[PDB]
Amino acid sequence: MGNRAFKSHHGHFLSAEGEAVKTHHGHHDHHTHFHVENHGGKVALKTHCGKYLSIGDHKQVYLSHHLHGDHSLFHLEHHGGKVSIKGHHHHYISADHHGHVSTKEHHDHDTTFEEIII
Repeated sequence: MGNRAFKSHHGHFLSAEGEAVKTHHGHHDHHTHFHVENHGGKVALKTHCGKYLSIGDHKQVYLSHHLHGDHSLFHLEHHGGKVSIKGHHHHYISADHHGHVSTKEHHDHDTTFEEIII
């Protein structure tokens, strides 16, 4: 159930910017948001009817199209007071503070965000 951004510590949340994706805090102008809607037995991310989260490997990230499966759409779920996002190869999607965004197999805080709305 979501319509905004994923926070990886009070330092910033995954969000949008012009024709690119980044992470930041609310301050200058409206922070362009993300829309999370359902797909099959999991959930997908979209915000322009033409872009879906996507990820390459090792530590590279990008955006693809609508799709049924996993990797492009995702399986994301709450976690006590936080949340976690997950694609194929049983990886979760990561944010290592200022280390930037990537993916990890583990599960704790390094790749678990909180959920901020509108």
